[PDB]
Amino acid sequence: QVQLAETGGGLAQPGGSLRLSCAASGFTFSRAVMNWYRQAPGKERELVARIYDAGGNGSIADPVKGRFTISRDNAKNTVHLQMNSLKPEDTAMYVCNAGIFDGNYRTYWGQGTQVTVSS
Amino acid sequence: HPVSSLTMLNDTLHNIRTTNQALKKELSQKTLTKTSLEEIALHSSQISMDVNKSAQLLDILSRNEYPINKDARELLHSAPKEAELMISHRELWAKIANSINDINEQYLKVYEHAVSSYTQMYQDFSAVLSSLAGWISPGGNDGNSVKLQVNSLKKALEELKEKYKDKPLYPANNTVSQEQANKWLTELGGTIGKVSQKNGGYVVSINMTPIDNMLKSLDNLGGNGEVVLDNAKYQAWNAGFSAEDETMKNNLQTLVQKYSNANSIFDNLVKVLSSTISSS
Repeated sequence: QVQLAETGGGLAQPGGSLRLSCAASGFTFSRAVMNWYRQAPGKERELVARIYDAGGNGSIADPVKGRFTISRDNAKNTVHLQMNSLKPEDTAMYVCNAGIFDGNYRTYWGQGTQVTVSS
Repeated sequence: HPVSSLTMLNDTLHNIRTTNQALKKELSQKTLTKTSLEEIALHSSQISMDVNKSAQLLDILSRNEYPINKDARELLHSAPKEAELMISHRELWAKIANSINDINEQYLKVYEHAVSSYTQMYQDFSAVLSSLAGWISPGGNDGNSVKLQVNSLKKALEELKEKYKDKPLYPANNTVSQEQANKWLTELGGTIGKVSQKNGGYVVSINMTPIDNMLKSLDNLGGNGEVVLDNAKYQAWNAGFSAEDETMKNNLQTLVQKYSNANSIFDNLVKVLSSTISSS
């Protein structure tokens, strides 16, 4: 019963910060690459960040390099997305995703959390 | 000795505690007006703003692997259980950032929304109470009797239920598992909320039993649309009606206390974290 609960979006001022959370359950967390995606209204769903080894910095997509960072806590089966220096262009529906390698390749999405940046 | 990140963390944490004091005072009133929900929302927004900057600063200390000495690590054991706090400096700073951000989103703000939703319901119900006097007029044949516009009152109460049938106590957005909904049900109060299926998920809806009881009471008064009540039958009805109103007042008071007490647990964490920064 794979579940991906997201928490911590909402409104933010330009230049502010947010720390999204994705808590996972139902699979072996060590066999999963954890990702954050986002989809602005009318645009396509694009990758934001991606991490597997909790000891490193993962991978950050170009439109948020130097502003967003991602972290992972293997004890609690969570990943956090530290969103800094926010811009109105970052407004979108953010959703985390697990890529699970386990005989088959499966991937699951969460319900998503809205992020709106505006004065 | 000073480090810019630690300086700003100490100032930011201090501002959170200052906002916490103002919120405790606002929740220490006796009647939440619509200005009250505006004040709460202001303080909650300011808390979130400072919590989010604290997370950014703690995040810097994590990625730069700033040392947390053995003393600072002992103060952290004073953290409240709700924060869920030999591991590396990088990992501990990150768990502190997660802790303060998560206790705000998954705990403090859950009580906040439960208060805001129920408060709005009771305020809309109070709008019905304001119109009750105009639905009561003397009975034509006896000065000790009254005529009650049962259908007019019934109509308003049915629309009150419709207006909040889709505004749950928890969660503010999306849905949760049935198990998660039942956790917060037993926490908030089984007579204050009710678990409901939204669309494969679950929410903790506002328990509108008092309105339902009012409606069953109205129906038992007799038909026609209007009803004439002698003084006795009126006192009996109004007694039960006033009891339901006080039940809702008490339910609101229960959610405000839980919210207020959760803010104190949050305040305890900030207090502990600030002591930790002063020793780093």
